[PDB]
Amino acid sequence: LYQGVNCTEVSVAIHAPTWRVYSTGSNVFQTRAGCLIGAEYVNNSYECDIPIGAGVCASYQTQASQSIIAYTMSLGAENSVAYS
Amino acid sequence: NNSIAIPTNFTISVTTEILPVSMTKTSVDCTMYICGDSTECSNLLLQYGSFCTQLKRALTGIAVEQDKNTQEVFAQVKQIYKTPPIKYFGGFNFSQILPDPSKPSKRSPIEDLLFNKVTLADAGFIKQRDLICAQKFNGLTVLPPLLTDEMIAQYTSALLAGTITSGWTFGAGPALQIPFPMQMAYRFNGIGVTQNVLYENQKLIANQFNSAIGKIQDSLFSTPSALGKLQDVVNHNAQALNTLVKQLSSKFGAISSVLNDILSRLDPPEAEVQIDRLITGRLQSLQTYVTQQLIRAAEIRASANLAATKMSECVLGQSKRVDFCGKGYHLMSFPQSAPHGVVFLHVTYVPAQEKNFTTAPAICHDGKAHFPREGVFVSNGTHWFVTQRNFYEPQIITTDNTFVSGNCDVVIGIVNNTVYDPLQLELDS
Amino acid sequence: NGLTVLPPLLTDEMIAQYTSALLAGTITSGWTFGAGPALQIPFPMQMAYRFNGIGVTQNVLYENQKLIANQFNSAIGKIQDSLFSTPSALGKLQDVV
Amino acid sequence: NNSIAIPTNFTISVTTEILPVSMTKTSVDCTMYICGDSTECSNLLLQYGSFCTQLKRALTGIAVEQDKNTQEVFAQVKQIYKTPPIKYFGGFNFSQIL
Amino acid sequence: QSLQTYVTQQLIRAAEIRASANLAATKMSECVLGQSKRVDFCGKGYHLM
Repeated sequence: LYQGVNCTEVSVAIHAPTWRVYSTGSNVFQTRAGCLIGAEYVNNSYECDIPIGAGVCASYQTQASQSIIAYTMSLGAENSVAYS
Repeated sequence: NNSIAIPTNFTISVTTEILPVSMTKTSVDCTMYICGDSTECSNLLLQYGSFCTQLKRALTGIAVEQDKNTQEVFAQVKQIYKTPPIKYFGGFNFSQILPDPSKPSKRSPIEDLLFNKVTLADAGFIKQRDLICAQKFNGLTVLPPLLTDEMIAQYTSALLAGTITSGWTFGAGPALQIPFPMQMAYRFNGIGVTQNVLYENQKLIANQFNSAIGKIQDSLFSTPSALGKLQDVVNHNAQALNTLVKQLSSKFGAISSVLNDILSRLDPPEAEVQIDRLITGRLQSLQTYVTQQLIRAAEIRASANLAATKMSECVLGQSKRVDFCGKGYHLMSFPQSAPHGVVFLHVTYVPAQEKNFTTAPAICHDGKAHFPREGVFVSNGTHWFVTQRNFYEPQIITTDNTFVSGNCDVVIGIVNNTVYDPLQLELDS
Repeated sequence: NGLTVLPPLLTDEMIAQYTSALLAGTITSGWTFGAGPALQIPFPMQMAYRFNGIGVTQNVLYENQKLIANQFNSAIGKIQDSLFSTPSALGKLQDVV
Repeated sequence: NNSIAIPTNFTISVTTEILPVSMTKTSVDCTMYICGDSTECSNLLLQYGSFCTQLKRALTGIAVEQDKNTQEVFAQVKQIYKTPPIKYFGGFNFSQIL
Repeated sequence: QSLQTYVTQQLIRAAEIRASANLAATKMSECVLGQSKRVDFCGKGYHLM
């Protein structure tokens, strides 16, 4: 996570230039905490495993393609009480 | 020595408490602040040791705790309870505290006047003559909270919808359903008043409540200085991040405040002396910022542990501790979210309209002393009666509302009267 | 050298008129003054309820009222001694001055 | 498996608890303390910045709090209640506390 | 530095007197303006007044 950056400035500087020289290519994605490169965003929702910020968590989950997925957290299950 | 006053009506009061729960998560890049682009500074700092790896470890634990402070107040419900479709709860109106679907935030008519009334500059969003955003440089970054303001409001909706639908049963195990007019009759028996005082005055109790909840809007609102405990936080932190950036402009005893001028107006030896004058007074302004943040973070942790004890003993149960959940005898409490804090609305029962009477310790009826079984003996001038203690409801002294214990000689005040016996009178027909 | 102790806002004669109103509301009303209007109750009758809230019946205070009044009138008298005669009871309030 | 002990009398106990509520409220005049006041050190002190307005601000919150601490323990009651002129309360003697 | 070290030790000693003044206000509301069922909050024994 490059914290505090638009995902279109780590691309147009990775094409030198950025400090940390070591590079990486996988799946850029803009969160409200920064740019996550290396993790795919699902649309499902699960409990928090590794916090990242602003509602987003990450985890190593099979797909047995095992990779690091990113998702928005679930605050719990649903339940309506039969009030009459 | 023989006078008592007993309340003849009641009032329903809704009060409000604001407690701060979390502060701002901040980070700093020692070098970028002390040195900058200079590489001579960078290599003259390697000799003050890890006075910089121990400033990151400290500001990083102050931040990881700000997210535990919040998880311990609002995350306390197992599931996400939803309130029925048709909203009729006995004549009671919760429209200003329940979620508003119209609006796009799913906030309540009053968690909306609390948000648009707390100004700030905490910007974790990537969207950066302007705002405090101007501190965003020198190595100073504000980090975003892990629970968005709409997730803290979806936990406050599950607590206010498990208390209106299940009572206090959701915090002790599974949620069990109870008609609402009948959960408020078990909250009246916990403060000492019988259940027939509600059922027989239910439209007055509902009106006195509906009217008091609709005066909180005006109150908290118009009066423009109640959210002043959740506005100090916001301010106290800004003034601190501003005195840190405005101390990079001081010379601490040097040719000037610009490392470069010195490195372009003096020589290789006379710089490595004017530059330590700065590499010192800038490692002391960062150790002061961190010590004062570790002291304020310990006072928000104390407040966030009181707000978690009040959410469990006031909002998930009825409390018998005096003045923990409002002035009066507690009945119910409801949570509402604010920026960086929580607001508790406390419903209480206040005794009103008191009359004076004459009392007796016991009553003598046949060479035997009778004592009240759950109330107090009173006289309206001529006849004697047994009432309850917190509401005047008189009754005739019988052998079913009184217990016997001794001869009429050892109690100091015993009065003579008649303790009617049901049975006998009936064994007369 | 530029150092100055500032005075407190509530004089020690005002902090003792607040302690006198709290003791004259308990002896003459009960726990009724901290929840609403203050309502009068004969005192031997407020102690009877105290007993009913610790688990004992009222017949046990009215048929022992003179002994309970003596046991107490003696326990308060033997406080003067302890605290004072023990020069070190008020050590928390001193270790901060 | 078949025995209980039940009390046959009682004692009235009066204990005592002492708790600190406030400290001393102090202030300092940076310049008079450091620059001996009577000296032109007040000119080598300004090249140091807000290290003297940050301290006066901190010692003023320590001092406005010591007054809220006291108004929360004692200023609870609403009215100033007074005891009856005749002081017989069932046989109990509250003379050493009143 | 001598001033900065005094203001730091009064800010740490004042947070300890706010914890004792916050317990003394809880014990005036629960032990003096009511009867407590909390064991040993208000003395050893079952509390009366």
